[PDB]
Amino acid sequence: REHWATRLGLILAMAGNAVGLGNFLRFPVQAAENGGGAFMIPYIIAFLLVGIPLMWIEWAMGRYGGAQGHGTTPAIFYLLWRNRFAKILGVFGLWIPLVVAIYYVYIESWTLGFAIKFLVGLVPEPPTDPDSILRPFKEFLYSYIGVPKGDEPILKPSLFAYIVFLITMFINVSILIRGISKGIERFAKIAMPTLFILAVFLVIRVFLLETPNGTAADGLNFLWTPDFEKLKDPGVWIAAVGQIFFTLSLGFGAIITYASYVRKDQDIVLSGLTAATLNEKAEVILGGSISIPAAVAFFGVANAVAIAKAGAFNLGFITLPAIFSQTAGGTFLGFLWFFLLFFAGLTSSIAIMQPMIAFLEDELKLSRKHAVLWTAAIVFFSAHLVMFLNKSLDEMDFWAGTIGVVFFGLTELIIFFWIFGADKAWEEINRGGIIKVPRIYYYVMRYITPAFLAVLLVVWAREYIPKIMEETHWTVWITRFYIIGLFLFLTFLVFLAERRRN
Ligand SMILES: C[N+](C)(C)CCOP(=O)(O)O
Ligand code: MET
Ligand code: NA
Ligand code: NA
Repeated sequence: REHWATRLGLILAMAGNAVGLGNFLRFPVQAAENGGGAFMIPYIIAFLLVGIPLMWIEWAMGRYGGAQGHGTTPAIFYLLWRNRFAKILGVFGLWIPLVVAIYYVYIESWTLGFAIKFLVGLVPEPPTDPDSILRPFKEFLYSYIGVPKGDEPILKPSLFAYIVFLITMFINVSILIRGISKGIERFAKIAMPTLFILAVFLVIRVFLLETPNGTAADGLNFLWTPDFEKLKDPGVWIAAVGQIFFTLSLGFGAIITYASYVRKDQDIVLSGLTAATLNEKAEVILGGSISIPAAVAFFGVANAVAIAKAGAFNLGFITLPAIFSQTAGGTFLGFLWFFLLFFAGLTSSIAIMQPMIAFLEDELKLSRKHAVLWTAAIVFFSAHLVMFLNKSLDEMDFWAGTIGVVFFGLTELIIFFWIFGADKAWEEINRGGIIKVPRIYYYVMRYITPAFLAVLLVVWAREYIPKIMEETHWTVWITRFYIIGLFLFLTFLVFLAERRRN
């Protein structure tokens, strides 16, 4: 089996996995919609009772399976529990990262295209009216991704966006095709430091933004000022948990696959804790100090929150660059922003394609080159659905990146810490650890976490089940049909692997 060359490289690779578009895009939006500081408490708790324990659990399962030559859940679930249904459940550790990869890499290509155009200096040019400043950039983004005027099921992506998507796929492939230590690690050791530098620079520059309508400091206060009136709102807790899952790459099967390349005897405790901590730092300190403080700086708090609620991409791809355009050297600043976004996205995308690649390599005994090329082919092909079909992206992000990751987290936790046994699991987690997990967490993993997640899933199901059946748009039914197809495909591949074993 292939392994990480150094501990540093491992740390930065896992951190690259975690730290991504979820930090600089999803987080600011989630925190803004949820009332700033009010969102932070549930966010921190969710980080302690969910993110950390699941992170460790996934590192442990990953290394455990990796020792036996298995980097994916279909096999690992079977090692931990002997059943066919364990494999069928394991299929999600493929389906999820694939589905997410499909749209995620596309958004990444967006950030790349914007990076290029902002570098070369082709951007809308604003003239004191907010709408006259934002409109040009809204039109810019819409032209880029081909957004329809009314609500029209069909998207018309510009040739440039398509070509940039191809390029992005090529970059992902060129990194992935060189393997774990040479391709992923070597890139992480660069991209990560570059990312931190750019993020710090942007944070400072933004902090320097002050106008008659507000300041960045106001945004920081808004984000860090506690509000206890929202603690009774379940939605805030649900959003916090979702954000924790997404940002830490939990339930994506990615952490597990990365961990399967850690040597059996190496410590996953301190490495895991370090990766998670790095992610949280990149999220709350960096991600939260850029977009929101700038939006609040120019348009004030109320308007910043309104913009945040307007959409996820509205803040990152429209508002922020429109704000930058009003400052000296704002175009270059925008460029730095989108470049940061790009590296952050790439480091994650490689991570989510790696599970499929690893299933092909381990189970179907394919060479790395072939596995990577086929994974790339599948992702690229399926991506046309997200590119040309309006609302498809949201649907995939929902079923995979939202519900699926939680369901899968609960599933893996239940299999590892219950069926496989709690004591054996604990011993497996602490084994070889440079430091040991606090005893209390044993009771957190076995009782608190699974109960919390189960409750969450119950609420979610209760709310969504009625809504699902009545939905007007055909694009979402097409997307559902297709991703179900992907699930059948993956299940079939698992079947073939199983047969090959015999
Ligand atoms: C999960 N199941 C009970 C339907 C099938 C189990 O089959 P097997 O893994 O015991 O052979
Ligand atoms: C594409 S890997 C899962 C999401 C990633 N952790 C992020 O926040 O961007
Ligand atoms: Na990343
Ligand atoms: Na993250």
